[PDB]
Amino acid sequence: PSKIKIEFTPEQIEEFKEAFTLFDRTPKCEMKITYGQCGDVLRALGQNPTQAEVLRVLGKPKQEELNSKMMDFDTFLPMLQHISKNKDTGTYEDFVEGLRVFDKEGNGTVMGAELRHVLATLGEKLTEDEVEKLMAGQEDSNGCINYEAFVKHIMAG
Amino acid sequence: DAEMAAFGEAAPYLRKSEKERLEAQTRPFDLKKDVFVPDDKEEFVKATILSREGGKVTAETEHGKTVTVKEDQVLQQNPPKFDKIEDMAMLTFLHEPAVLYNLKERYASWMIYTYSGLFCVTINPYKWLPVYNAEVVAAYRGKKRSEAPPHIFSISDNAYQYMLTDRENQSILITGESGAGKTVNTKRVIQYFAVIAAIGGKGTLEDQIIQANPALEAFGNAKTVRNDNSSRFGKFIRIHFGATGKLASADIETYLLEKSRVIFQLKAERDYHIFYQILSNKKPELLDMLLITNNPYDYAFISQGETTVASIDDAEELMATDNAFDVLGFTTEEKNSMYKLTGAIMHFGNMKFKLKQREQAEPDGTEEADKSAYLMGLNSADLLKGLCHPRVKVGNEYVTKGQNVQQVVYAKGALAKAVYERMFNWMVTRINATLETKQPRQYFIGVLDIAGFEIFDFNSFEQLCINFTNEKLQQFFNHHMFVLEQEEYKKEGIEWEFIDFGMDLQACIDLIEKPMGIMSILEEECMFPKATDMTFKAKLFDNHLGKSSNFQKPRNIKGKPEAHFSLIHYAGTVDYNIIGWLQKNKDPLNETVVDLYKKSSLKMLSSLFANYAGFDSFQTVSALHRENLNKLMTNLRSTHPHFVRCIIPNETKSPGVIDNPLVMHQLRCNGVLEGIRICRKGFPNRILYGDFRQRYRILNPAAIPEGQFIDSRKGAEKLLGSLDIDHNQYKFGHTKVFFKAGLLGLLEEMRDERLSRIITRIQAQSRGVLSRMEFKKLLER
Ligand SMILES: Nc1ncnc2c1ncn2[C@@H]1O[C@H](COP(=O)(O)OP(=O)(O)O)[C@@H](O)[C@H]1O
Ligand SMILES: CC(C)n1c(=O)cc(N[C@@H](C)c2ccccc2)[nH]c1=O
Ligand code: BEF
Ligand SMILES: [Mg+2]
Repeated sequence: PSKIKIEFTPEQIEEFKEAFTLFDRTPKCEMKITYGQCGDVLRALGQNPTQAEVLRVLGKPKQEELNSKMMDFDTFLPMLQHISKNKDTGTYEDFVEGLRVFDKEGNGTVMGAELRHVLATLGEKLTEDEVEKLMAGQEDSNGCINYEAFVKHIMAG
Repeated sequence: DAEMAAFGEAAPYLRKSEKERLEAQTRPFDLKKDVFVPDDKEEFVKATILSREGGKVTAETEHGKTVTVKEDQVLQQNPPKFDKIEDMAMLTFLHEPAVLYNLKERYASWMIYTYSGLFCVTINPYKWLPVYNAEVVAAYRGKKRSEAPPHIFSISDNAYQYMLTDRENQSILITGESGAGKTVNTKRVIQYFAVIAAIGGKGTLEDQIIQANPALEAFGNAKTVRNDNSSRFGKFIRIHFGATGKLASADIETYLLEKSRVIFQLKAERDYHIFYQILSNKKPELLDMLLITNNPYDYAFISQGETTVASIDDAEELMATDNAFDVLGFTTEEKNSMYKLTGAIMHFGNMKFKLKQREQAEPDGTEEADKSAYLMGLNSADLLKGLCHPRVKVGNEYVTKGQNVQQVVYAKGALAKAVYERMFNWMVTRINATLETKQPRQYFIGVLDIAGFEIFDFNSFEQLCINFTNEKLQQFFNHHMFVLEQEEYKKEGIEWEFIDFGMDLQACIDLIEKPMGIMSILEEECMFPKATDMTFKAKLFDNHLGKSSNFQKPRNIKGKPEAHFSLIHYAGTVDYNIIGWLQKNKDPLNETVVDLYKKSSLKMLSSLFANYAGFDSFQTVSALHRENLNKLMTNLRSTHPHFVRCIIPNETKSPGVIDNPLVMHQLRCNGVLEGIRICRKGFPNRILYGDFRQRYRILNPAAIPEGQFIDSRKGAEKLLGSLDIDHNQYKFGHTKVFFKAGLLGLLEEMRDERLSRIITRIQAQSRGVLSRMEFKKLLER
C-alpha cells in the first residue's frame, strides 16, 4: 500500500534522512538499508512497532529477502509515515495490568526470573540475549522486579 | 482439521469437521413440519406433520408409520445448526426428545461426551476409542470449554483451573448405574494428571497412582450381571497439588467392601477376580505355593455362580495384578503373604464338619485344615479345636462352649470374610504409604467412584448399603444444583422466582438413615439377643407400612426369590430380603480362632487381627456406613463439585446400541434436563467484587482508574458497561457479580487475547528500548 501522503515537515524529513545515513551499511554509500534493517531504523526514529507491523510495511518479506532486499530513503519514508499513524501502543496502566497477571501475591513485585521467562516465551518471543540486555541491573536485593518501575523504565527511552 | 490437529487420530471422535458441519446445515428441514411425537415403545420418534383436525396432529415416523396424537405430545425439533451440539444448554428447544436425540446422534458418531450446562453426560460406548492417549492429554491441557470438545480430560482440566484460580479443593463426582462407566472415567481423570505430571516404591508417583486401581480391582471388583468388572467397594481418590499446581501426592479412602462375595455367589456372578487370576495357572508357582488345584470347582467358596467370563482373560489380568504390586513397591514377602492368605481362604471353605456320634461338631478329615493352617502360620489342631470348642470366660477361669455343625460352618465363613476384608484394608493402607510423599500440598482434586445402583433377583443388606450411597449422591447433586443454587440468588438479592424442579429425595434418605428408619430399626434390634429376622421385619412394617411413602409391601413373582419389603429408590423400586441382616450387622467372630490369628507365624496375618475388637465396642456395619457416608458428604460440601453422569445405553453390553426407554429413565432420575434448565434460567457463574476487579481490570483499566477508591460494585458496573458484551447477561448481587451462562467464558477469551496484546506491546517497547541504546552508540562513533 505504498500510496501514502507524507505529512512530515521539510525539517522532519531531513532529520530522518540524517539517522538513515547512520544505518547505511553499503560499501559505496548508495543510501540504502536492507529490509532487515528497517525495523531498527523505525525504532531509532522513535516508533516501537511489533515484529508483525514491521513485516506489514515490508509487504511480508522472505527470510533471505530481509537479508538481501535493499530500500532507498524514498521507499522507507512512507513506511515510517504509516507506522507513526498507529498510536494504540498501550498505556502505562495497560502494561502494569499485563505484568500484574504474574504478581501471584499482589505486593507490586514479580520474580525477576518469571518476568524474563514471560518476555522470552509469550507474545512475540524475545531472545535470551535481548532479555538479558533489557533486564540488566533491574532486579533488587531479592532478585525481583517492581513491575510499575520496569514499565516506567521501558516507557522512558 | 486446523484447530483439531493437536488431537491427531482422535479428532473425528471428538468434534466433526467443518466439511461435515456445513453438509448438515444444508440438510432438509421445515420448522413447522419436522417435529417429535411420543411412542409407547421407543419413548419419542422424529416425524413430519401431514395435517391436523380437532387438536389431533397426524404425521409419519422415521420408520414410515403414520399416527395421530393430541396437544402436549408434539415437540419442536432443533434446526440442523444444532445437530450433535457440544453443550445442550445452548439448544433453542430444551425438552426430553431434544436431549435424547442430541445424545443418540453424537453417540452414533462415537462422541460419548456431551456438556449439559455446568455438568457433563457420557454414554458407555462398549468399545475402546482412540481418545485416551498422551497426545490427547496434551491437546486438552489449558484449553477452555470453547476451544476443546467435551471429554473427561476437559472436565479434569477445568477442575484443575478452578483449583489454582480460587485456591480451593475440587471434586469430580462420577455418577451412574452399575455398568455405566464410573471406574473407567475415574481412571481417565487419574491418567490425565499422571500424564501431565510425567511431562514437566518401584515406579514414579505418576506410575504408582495409575497402578493403584489394577491392584485394588483384583481384590475389590467382581463380575455381576450388569458389569464384568463391578466395583464391590466405593472409593475417593484425592490427587494433591503444590501451590504452583505440580502433582505432590495422592491418597485412597475406600468404603464398605462386599464381604459376603468372598464365600457366596448368586447364579450369574463370580467371586473376586483374584481367585480366578490365581487359578489361571499363568504363574504355576502360585498354585504350588498356595497348595491348590487349577480347578475353581474344587473350591466351594468361589464356585457357586460362574467361574469364567468371556470378556475377562484371567491369565493376562494376573500379570496386570502382579506387576501393579511390583510398581507400588510391594516386597516379595508382602505379595506372597496376600497370595498365601487368598489360598488359605480357598481351603477354609473345603473344611468339612460332622456330628459326634450321639449335638457337637467334629472335623470330617483334616487335609484342607492342614493346608489352611500351614498357609496361615497356625497349628491345624488348635484351629479345629478352636472352631469346634471355643473358649468363653467364666469370670476368673475359661470354660469351653459347644458348637453344632451349622455354627462351625458359619464361623469358618465369618473368619474367611474377616481375613479377606482386613487383607483388603491392609493393601489400601500399604498403597497410601507408597503414594505419601515428603512433598508439600496446598489443594487436591478428589475423584469419587462409588459402587453403582444395582437390582438383582435377590437383594439384601449388601444392595441396600450400595443403593443408599447412590440415593445420597443423587441428592448431593439435587441439593447443589437446585437448592443451594437458588438460595444463593436470594442470599445475594438477585431477582429470582423459586422453581420446584421436583428433585428432592429426602423422604427416601430419611426412611433409611434417620432415627426409627430401616438402619435405625436394624441397629436397635442388634441390641436384643432374643431378636430374630421376623421380629425385625415386624418392626419395619409396624413403623413404616402406610406411614413412609417410600416403604412398600414386596412385589414378589412366582419362581423369583422371596422379598420382605419394596423400597422406592430414585433409580427404581427394589424388593429387599431381610434374612440375616442382624448377623450381617453385628458380624460376630469366633474370638478363640481370632486369637490364634494374632499369635500367627505369618507376619501379615497377626498384623490384620492385632487391633481386633468389635461387638453389636457396640458398633454395627450400618452405623459405621452411615457415619462414613455423612463424613464424605460434608467433606464434599467444602469442595467445588464437578458432576459426570454416566449413562448405560443397553442391557446387552452392545456397542453403539441405544435402548431409548433405558437411556430416558436414566436422564430422568438423574435430573439431567432439570440441571440444564437451571443453567439456562439462572446465573451459573458468579465472582466476588474484589476478585472480579482483580482479574478483569486488564480488560479496560480506564473504567477503574488507579488514583482513588472506587467502590468495588461501581467498579464492576462501569467495567462491564464499558465492554463489548451483552449488557443483559450479568446482574449485581450484594457481594458478587452474577453471570448468565457463557458470559464468564467470553470474559476469559477477551482476557486471554488482551493479555497477549499487552505482552506484545510491552515486547514492542522493549525492542524499541534495546534498539535506541544501539542507536546512541552509532551517534558516538
Ligand atoms: N469410556 C469407555 N470406553 C470404553 N469402554 C467403556 C467406557 N466406559 C465403560 N466402558 C465399558 O464398560 C465396562 C464397565 O465400566 P465401569 O466403569 O467399570 O462401570 P461402573 O460405572 O459400574 O464402575 C468396562 O469394562 C468397559 O468395557
Ligand atoms: C462455579 C462458579 C460459582 N464460579 C465462578 O463462576 C467463578 C469462579 N472464580 C473465578 C475467579 C474464575 C474465573 C475464571 C477462571 C476460574 C475461576 N469460581 C466459581 O466457583
Ligand atoms: F458396576 Be459399577 F462398578 F458400579
Ligand atoms: Mg466401578
